[PDB]
Amino acid sequence: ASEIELVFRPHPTLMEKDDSAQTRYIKTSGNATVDHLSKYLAVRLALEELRSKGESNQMNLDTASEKQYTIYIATASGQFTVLDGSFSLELVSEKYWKVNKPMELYYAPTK
Amino acid sequence: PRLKNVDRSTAQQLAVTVGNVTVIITDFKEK
Repeated sequence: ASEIELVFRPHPTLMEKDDSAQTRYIKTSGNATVDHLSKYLAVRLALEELRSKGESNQMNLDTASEKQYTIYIATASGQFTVLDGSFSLELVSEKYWKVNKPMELYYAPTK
Repeated sequence: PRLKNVDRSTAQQLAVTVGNVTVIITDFKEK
């Protein structure tokens, strides 16, 4: 019932104290783009906020969008490259991941 | 390449649309 699997981790240095910093485990079609993954992070947070204490809620589920998160992938150079929102996951897997394992992506709230 | 540390039964779905393209993103709880 789905395709590429990946682990979303909070960016190792950009995160702040009151940021939601969940590691997430997902699967979706290779044609999903980075913008879909960004929007997913926002929507999932928004859903969790519905039952949160609510001191620094940042999301409204109604308007959550791909603009709320920046997505990165680590490179062999040790660089964390920002992925363009238009990129498909298949493209990212082919051109940036190159490992026979679930893809590892990082995120940071924008910014 | 499948995740190995997740509880598959916890699978939850979100249809995510950007422009005119919708995908289903399924997520899992760590096991």
